[PDB]
Amino acid sequence: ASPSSELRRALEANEFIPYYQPLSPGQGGRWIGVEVLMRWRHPREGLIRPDLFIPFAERSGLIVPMTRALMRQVAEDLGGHAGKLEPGFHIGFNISATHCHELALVDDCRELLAAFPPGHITLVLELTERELIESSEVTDRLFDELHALGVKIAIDDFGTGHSSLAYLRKFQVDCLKIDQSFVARIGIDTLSGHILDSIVELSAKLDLDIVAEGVETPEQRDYLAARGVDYLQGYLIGRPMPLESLLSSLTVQEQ
Repeated sequence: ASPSSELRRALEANEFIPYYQPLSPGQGGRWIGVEVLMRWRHPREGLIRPDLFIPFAERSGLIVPMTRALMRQVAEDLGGHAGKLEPGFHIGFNISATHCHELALVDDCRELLAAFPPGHITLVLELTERELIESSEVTDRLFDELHALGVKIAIDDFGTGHSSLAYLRKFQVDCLKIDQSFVARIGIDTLSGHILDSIVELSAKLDLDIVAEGVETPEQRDYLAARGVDYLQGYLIGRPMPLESLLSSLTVQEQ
């Protein structure tokens, strides 16, 4: 048995499915976007979450075709339902380091955007700080071309001092993620609060949007809103859901 060939078989069989996790405004109201998460609907094992297979897919060299198929599925799922998405609706993907080392990502982005009316959605790609520090002329050109399409870049796993500020400024990143681990310690740990404030401070300095992850309680939501955090996701807003469930909820909010 070859794990690599099994991943290829699964991709051919359309077993990698988009799940959609809603994003809510910090101050509440109708969803302003979704973050797309790749699940494996395995016929024997059931539904497998991406942390259990994406790292291996990256090692195998298959992550880019998998992400491409995901982006194509999203276009087919949502391109016909623009009337249920308020103009400017965010669609987010986690992009692998290898995908950032190639210019094909620009074509992949252009294609997804063409499935919606012009300007109707905002595509958001989520990267790590490593992709900015370990950058080349290819990176410069990629981000430039993505930005000209109207694509936004969100960064996780970043430092908040002057060193990190230089990278974020050079590449004109658009958003910062607050990791769930910080959100979970709201009201429990003073240091975590100080870290969270440092992230908010860096965002203010560079005029970045902030997305907070793992928002599970009204306390957490209110704490984050008080600091002007733009977007929230987590159990309080909703778990990642299949298309059928997303369309049902969007129909309701369209009210």
